[PDB]
Amino acid sequence: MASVERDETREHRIETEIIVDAEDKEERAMGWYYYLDDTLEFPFMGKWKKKSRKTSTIEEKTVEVLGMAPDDECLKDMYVEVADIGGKDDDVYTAKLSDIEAIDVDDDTQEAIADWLYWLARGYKF
Repeated sequence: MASVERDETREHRIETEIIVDAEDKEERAMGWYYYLDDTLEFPFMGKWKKKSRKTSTIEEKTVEVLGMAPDDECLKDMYVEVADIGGKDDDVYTAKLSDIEAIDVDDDTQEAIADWLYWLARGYKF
């Protein structure tokens, strides 16, 4: 996985709150989805730091997130519906939460995002 063990707090939260109810990949995705859906104070502004060019280039884009994607999407990865403030401001796309950096959100929203970024660095468990 990755040695990103910043402190055991997040390992504990993952195992005993985020995915405690899970068993297999679909249920682990639902565990993450339900925790984030309950925690994130969407709609909020964020930067979509789109991973690009197959070189980990970051094509940043400034967006307003509207909410998490449907559970049918959230079975496959964590995703959010977003409106491109710098390209539409009147239409909506979908982005990976893994490629989003929220702006001026609450601590609990930032916490869920940070917690997910450790799981991203880990190379996942679903």
